[PDB]
Amino acid sequence: IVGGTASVRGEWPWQVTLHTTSPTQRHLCGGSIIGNQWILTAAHCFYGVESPKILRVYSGILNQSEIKEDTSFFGVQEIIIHDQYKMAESGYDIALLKLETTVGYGDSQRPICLPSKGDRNVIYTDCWVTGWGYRKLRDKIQNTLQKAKIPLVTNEECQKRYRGHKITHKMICAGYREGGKDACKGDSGGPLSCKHNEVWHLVGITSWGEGCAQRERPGVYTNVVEYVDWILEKTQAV
Ligand SMILES: COC(=O)Nc1ccc(-c2ccnc([C@H](Cc3ccccc3)NC(=O)[C@H]3CC[C@H](CN)CC3)c2)cc1
Repeated sequence: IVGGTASVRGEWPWQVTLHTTSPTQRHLCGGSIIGNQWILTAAHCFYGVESPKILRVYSGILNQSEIKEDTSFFGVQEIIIHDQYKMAESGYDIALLKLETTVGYGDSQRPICLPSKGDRNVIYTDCWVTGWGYRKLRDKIQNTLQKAKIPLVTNEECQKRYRGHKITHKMICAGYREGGKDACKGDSGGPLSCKHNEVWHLVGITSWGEGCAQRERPGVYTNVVEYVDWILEKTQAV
């Protein structure tokens, strides 16, 4: 996160750090708890990931230094990538991780509500992007979870900023015209959380952008409302 500040412990209790064990253990992507055995994240996180066996989901983490070999984590039973996904820039950048065990909800770890289909018309004015990603183009993964408040931008405005790309209605953009605050490397897969009627909703999944916090280059996110039926298809399968 560029231009953000340290989060307080328990502030984003749906935020997870997805680690890979191959070749060595390191933070791979962000993710969000959406159900007791479900993590919603970005499909691009799994490029070259051959098996869910190398993955570890850590919930209730503020600092990456809390993670040692004796730290508990959730194993991943299954990686579900949207079957229309080709690359982040073309959309369908959404994946579900089915966990091997059940997340016990509490003050440090709980789910974020998905957006309502009826709420596709609501104007979100209090949106935050969170993650352990870089604070500048060439940096390193941060120890403390960062947060930044970012305004949502219309798709017409986002399309003007991305000449040569196709910004679809299954994408949502967020950023300041002058830049300064944005997601950066290592934040991908994490949430874009918006507060509406005292309830936080998972509005976006951090996906892609041209650089980090550049003027007239907003962060591009998977527009979660457009995938509610796909999430329910996968999580409520009989
Ligand atoms: C010690 O562990 C350690 O260093 N981990 C670690 C370090 C660096 C990265 C990283 C590097 C470069 N790109 C990314 C991802 C894409 C990806 C995801 C997973 C694997 C490979 C690529 N893309 C982004 O985050 C975007 C989001 C939207 C933004 C909008 N302005 C622009 C940047 C991550 C990940 C983990």
